[PDB]
Amino acid sequence: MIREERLLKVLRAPHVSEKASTAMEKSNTIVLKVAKDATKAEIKAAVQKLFEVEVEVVNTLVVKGKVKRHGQRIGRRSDWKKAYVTLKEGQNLD
Amino acid sequence: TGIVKWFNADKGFGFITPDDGGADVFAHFSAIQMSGYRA
Amino acid sequence: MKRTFQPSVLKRNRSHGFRARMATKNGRQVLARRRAKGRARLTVSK
RNA sequence: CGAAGGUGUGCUGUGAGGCAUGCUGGAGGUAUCAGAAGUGCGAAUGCUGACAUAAGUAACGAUAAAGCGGGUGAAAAGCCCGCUCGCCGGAAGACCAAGGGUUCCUGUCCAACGUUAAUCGGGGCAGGGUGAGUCGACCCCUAAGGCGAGGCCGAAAGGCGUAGUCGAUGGGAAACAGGUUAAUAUUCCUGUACUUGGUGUUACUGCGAAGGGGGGACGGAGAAGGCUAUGUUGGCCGGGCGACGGUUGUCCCGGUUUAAGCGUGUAGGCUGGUUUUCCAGGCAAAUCCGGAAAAUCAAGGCUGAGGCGUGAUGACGAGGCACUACGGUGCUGAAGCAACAAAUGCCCUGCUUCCAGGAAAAGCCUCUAAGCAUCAGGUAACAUCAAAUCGUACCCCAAACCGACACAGGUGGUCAGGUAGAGAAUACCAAGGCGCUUGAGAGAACUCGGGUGAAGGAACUAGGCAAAAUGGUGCCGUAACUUCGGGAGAAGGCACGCUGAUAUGUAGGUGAGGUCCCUCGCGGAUGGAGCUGAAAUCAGUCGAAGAUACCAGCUGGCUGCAACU
RNA sequence: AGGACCGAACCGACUAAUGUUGAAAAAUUAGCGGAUGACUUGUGGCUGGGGGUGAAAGGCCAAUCAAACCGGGAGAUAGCU
RNA sequence: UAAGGUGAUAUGAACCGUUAUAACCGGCGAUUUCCGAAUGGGGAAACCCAGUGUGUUUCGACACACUAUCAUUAACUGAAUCCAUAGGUUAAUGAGGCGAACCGGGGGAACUGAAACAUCUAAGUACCCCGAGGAAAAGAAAUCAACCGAGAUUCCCCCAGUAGCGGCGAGCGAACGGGGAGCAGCCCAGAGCCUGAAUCAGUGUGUGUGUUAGUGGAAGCGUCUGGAAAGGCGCGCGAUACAGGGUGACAGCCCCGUACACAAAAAUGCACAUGCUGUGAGCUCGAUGAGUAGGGCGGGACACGUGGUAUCCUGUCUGAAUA
Ligand SMILES: [Mg+2]
Ligand SMILES: [Mg+2]
Ligand SMILES: [Mg+2]
Ligand SMILES: [Mg+2]
Ligand SMILES: [Mg+2]
Ligand SMILES: [Mg+2]
Ligand SMILES: [Mg+2]
Ligand SMILES: [Mg+2]
Ligand SMILES: [Mg+2]
Ligand SMILES: [Mg+2]
Ligand SMILES: [Mg+2]
Ligand SMILES: [Mg+2]
Ligand SMILES: [Mg+2]
Ligand SMILES: [Mg+2]
Ligand SMILES: [Mg+2]
Ligand SMILES: [Mg+2]
Ligand SMILES: [Mg+2]
Ligand SMILES: [Mg+2]
Ligand SMILES: [Mg+2]
Ligand SMILES: [Mg+2]
Ligand SMILES: [Mg+2]
Ligand SMILES: [Mg+2]
Ligand SMILES: [Mg+2]
Ligand SMILES: [Mg+2]
Ligand SMILES: [Mg+2]
Ligand SMILES: [Mg+2]
Ligand SMILES: [Mg+2]
Ligand SMILES: [Mg+2]
Ligand SMILES: [Mg+2]
Ligand SMILES: [Mg+2]
Ligand SMILES: [Mg+2]
Ligand SMILES: [Mg+2]
Ligand SMILES: [Mg+2]
Ligand SMILES: [Mg+2]
Ligand SMILES: [Mg+2]
Ligand SMILES: [Mg+2]
Ligand SMILES: [Mg+2]
Ligand SMILES: [Mg+2]
Ligand SMILES: [Mg+2]
Ligand SMILES: [Mg+2]
Ligand SMILES: [Mg+2]
Ligand SMILES: [Mg+2]
Ligand SMILES: [Mg+2]
Ligand SMILES: [Mg+2]
Ligand SMILES: [Mg+2]
Ligand SMILES: [Mg+2]
Ligand SMILES: [Mg+2]
Ligand SMILES: [Mg+2]
Ligand SMILES: [Mg+2]
Ligand SMILES: [Mg+2]
Ligand SMILES: [Mg+2]
Ligand SMILES: [Mg+2]
Ligand SMILES: [Mg+2]
Ligand SMILES: [Mg+2]
Ligand SMILES: [Mg+2]
Ligand SMILES: [Mg+2]
Ligand SMILES: [Mg+2]
Ligand SMILES: [Mg+2]
Ligand SMILES: [Mg+2]
Ligand SMILES: [Mg+2]
Ligand SMILES: [Mg+2]
Ligand SMILES: [Mg+2]
Ligand SMILES: [Mg+2]
Ligand SMILES: [Mg+2]
Ligand SMILES: [Mg+2]
Ligand SMILES: [Mg+2]
Ligand SMILES: [Mg+2]
Ligand SMILES: [Mg+2]
Ligand SMILES: [Mg+2]
Ligand SMILES: [Mg+2]
Ligand SMILES: [Mg+2]
Ligand SMILES: [Mg+2]
Ligand SMILES: [Mg+2]
Ligand SMILES: [Mg+2]
Ligand SMILES: [Mg+2]
Ligand SMILES: [Mg+2]
Ligand SMILES: [Mg+2]
Ligand SMILES: [Mg+2]
Ligand SMILES: [Mg+2]
Ligand SMILES: [Mg+2]
Repeated sequence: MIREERLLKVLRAPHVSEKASTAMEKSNTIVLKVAKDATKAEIKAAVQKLFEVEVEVVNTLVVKGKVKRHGQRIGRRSDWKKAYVTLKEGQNLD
Repeated sequence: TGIVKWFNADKGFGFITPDDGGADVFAHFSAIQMSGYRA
Repeated sequence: MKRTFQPSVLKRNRSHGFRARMATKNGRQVLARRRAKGRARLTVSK
């Protein structure tokens, strides 16, 4: 049983995108920005508890951070993690 | 383009550290050009 | 022509890396020198 | 009410200098007399920075090549669209590893970088983008080798090394086809599968290792045979009937695709099986292996490409039918067969043969030891659950890697179409990708790289340097010498195209229908349809020339040295 | 069968010309040698400086070798410029 | 302590606070991911893989703790081999690593100079290694002296560039003694007698003095020039404060401060004082550091290069007496 505190610290934000809108309307899959240490079971438990929705499968990928130059100073953004959460059919979410 | 000082996605507005593409920032890049040029 | 640097990260880290430096006495003296000079990148190792 | 400093002027002293003042500047300076010095620069092929010169000169990075129209735009040789042209095509195409690390896609900008302009970009800025039980890593296993408890040794540091533990470049479970995105896909979707672990039920009941055995498990070369990838042709289906003579046909174009898996077990390879008894061996044991016997049966077993069936009433499919933001999106969908040729790929970790005599360990299978004794555990079915984590964009013979460059260099692996050809050479093309980021003219010397050359033909020159020439297949023929192999492709020479006949396509290869037999099948004969198809002879015929292009030995004689590779 | 033959890939580097502030701090073009072997190549590993390695040229050891590089002794010494 | 704040480039947004849990400063605390001595095993640093145990479970599995090595001690166990021992295992305590210089020790150069160079010098230098502390080291005469006497060690000034050493070359270079800084002496090798008696260490308490935030802190106006007065000209005032800094030009009197006066809930140093714990004090009678001193050989250190060379150290072979 995954603890509710970790499940509350797993999910960061929904990821808005054209690809995310496509997966939401066609494959019934939401795209979430999650915590970096989060696994697939922790994500599935969080969506199944905190959203009250039936999760079929979770696909994950790690996004490498870009290297930027603010002014003339070089810098690098953070690596973040992206989850494709396929809901079961009939389930709906805002 | 201004890098985002911070952007209110409430209505999609807010302030932006005006990197602006900042040819001025890229003017510092040209100063770097002279520097690594000297190197 | 074939130039003298043909990179390989595995051989780079086995030869010049952190744990290879920390293994021996003289390699530990290298890290003490780079810390005293105040190097940002103390070794190769990313 | 204008300091230092800067810039002028005037005056003054023998000189280093001094004074006054105009302008700039806009806040510090300092008499005198003493004191202390980082105390005076033109040179040191002096150090650092700035600016000159040559000079608006050389060059603008492969001699693969561009031309036009339209568009956008402030502006177009370079961008986009289009029509032509040219280049690669065993690569200048496609997939990767290594390495790099967002260079990917979209919008926007043109200062800088782009050896020119730039509206473009691998440039700037912002956003988006990498989806795995089966791919890879991690992981299990070990090689070379490293570390190394104890240990041995050593002035100290430390060296070596046992048990061990790391260490791939090697061994170890499993997924395919189609579709889709601006950008990912064996990762998403659809369809159809597969693997390993769990727990749980039910039946069955010897389980058990850090140990024993087997297996994994291994060389080079060579020879064929069977296949397939793939290609060609025919058939089939759809469309066409030709800008200029002809073309309803022995005509033209295009398509004719289909997987993993499951079932069958084939060509073919290896092998004698089976039962019982006994046993100084395998650290102890052993039902296992090994070894002795006896009996019975010749026929059981292992491996195995491909094919066939299913997967698949599907998917795909030329084209059409419609809307259209001209990008596209939706719908529908014919035929989907056969023969021949054929790999360097597969059977093949095979077979034959040779000497130089060709990894390990685990996984996997089996045997028992202690142990457990009806419990544990074991395999069998079914159900259920799980299979995490990391990588996945992009380049990858290159503008993104190593070369300071958007550098004519270097860089491992995989795929390997057509015609000719022995061929992965070479020539022209396909798929696909490019025209190498300065152009426009002119048509001097000279230089570079090539083409041809009267007569002569090495007279050039240190020297035939370089060029030129020879060049192929088949047959004839071929010297001294010799270590008897060679020399030798010696030298030298003849033929070579096309058409017709032999033979409306031969010999040969392939092999159907059909028929018969059978211990019955992926069977054995017979049978020759159809396809493919050299080579030769004879006759004719064209040109100056038939190995017509690319490709592709100059030869011989004497001699020094070193045996040779 | 072959340290066999001809000849592409691959490895090499005999000759000439170009170039020599190069396209390139050793290359291009046309030819050239080997090409089943004493072959070649990828990955990883080992040998360390008076030391390694070397089919041996004093060759190679990161564009550096009759004794690498870096730091230090060190402001070596310099009757020399 | 406070009326203003939410660190900076760096605005802005959304907010907090104004008489006291806004903020700020300080004390004690809490949290303190991962690597790293890194310590559960591994490892290409910031990564991979676990085991045991105790808990939870919505049976999917979660959470927490522990598990390195070595030294020492103790317990249990335990070979060949009877006992034994080696070995094994548990447990407890400790260590490990870093860091500027100074210090002690183990090793230990060369260039150079000698106008060459080999003895010598450079130089016990650089360097490497080991170990420690806030300092270390040394240290309480088997010492000097000179027939007078001194009285541990260390440091400074002289002695003195002397005496000497030395291819008697280059160069190296004391001591005795004197003036100063600072001063402190003890114990075991052993019994008794009286017995806990001094001192020290530890731990408390108490007082003082600091430290780690802080509080108060004097006294000037007018006019002129000027963008602006702190400048000029007047007239005052403060000073145990005319140190310094800032403010639109040069400010004792604008500001922050300064002199001076104070201040700590809490933590801590140092002093004293004392409690407690441990420690023994004094007296008597004794004893008085053997493979050692010394020697032979070879080296080294002493200013002293083996010289006529004392003394010290010892690799090797030996080897006394003992108040
Ligand atoms: Mg999935
Ligand atoms: Mg003026
Ligand atoms: Mg001055
Ligand atoms: Mg002036
Ligand atoms: Mg002046
Ligand atoms: Mg000058
Ligand atoms: Mg001069
Ligand atoms: Mg000069
Ligand atoms: Mg000029
Ligand atoms: Mg000129
Ligand atoms: Mg000219
Ligand atoms: Mg020119
Ligand atoms: Mg160009
Ligand atoms: Mg050019
Ligand atoms: Mg045009
Ligand atoms: Mg062009
Ligand atoms: Mg075009
Ligand atoms: Mg072509
Ligand atoms: Mg970029
Ligand atoms: Mg692009
Ligand atoms: Mg864009
Ligand atoms: Mg422009
Ligand atoms: Mg430009
Ligand atoms: Mg870009
Ligand atoms: Mg993944
Ligand atoms: Mg795999
Ligand atoms: Mg594995
Ligand atoms: Mg080993
Ligand atoms: Mg070792
Ligand atoms: Mg050891
Ligand atoms: Mg290991
Ligand atoms: Mg291992
Ligand atoms: Mg591997
Ligand atoms: Mg792509
Ligand atoms: Mg075995
Ligand atoms: Mg076929
Ligand atoms: Mg026509
Ligand atoms: Mg016509
Ligand atoms: Mg056709
Ligand atoms: Mg099939
Ligand atoms: Mg890709
Ligand atoms: Mg390419
Ligand atoms: Mg270019
Ligand atoms: Mg290139
Ligand atoms: Mg081809
Ligand atoms: Mg070719
Ligand atoms: Mg010309
Ligand atoms: Mg010619
Ligand atoms: Mg002629
Ligand atoms: Mg002629
Ligand atoms: Mg002549
Ligand atoms: Mg002649
Ligand atoms: Mg020639
Ligand atoms: Mg020629
Ligand atoms: Mg001669
Ligand atoms: Mg020879
Ligand atoms: Mg050969
Ligand atoms: Mg060549
Ligand atoms: Mg050859
Ligand atoms: Mg020689
Ligand atoms: Mg070199
Ligand atoms: Mg050396
Ligand atoms: Mg030397
Ligand atoms: Mg020196
Ligand atoms: Mg010098
Ligand atoms: Mg702030
Ligand atoms: Mg660990
Ligand atoms: Mg470790
Ligand atoms: Mg010398
Ligand atoms: Mg010397
Ligand atoms: Mg000398
Ligand atoms: Mg002491
Ligand atoms: Mg105050
Ligand atoms: Mg005041
Ligand atoms: Mg001013
Ligand atoms: Mg004594
Ligand atoms: Mg002695
Ligand atoms: Mg003596
Ligand atoms: Mg002696
Ligand atoms: Mg002795």
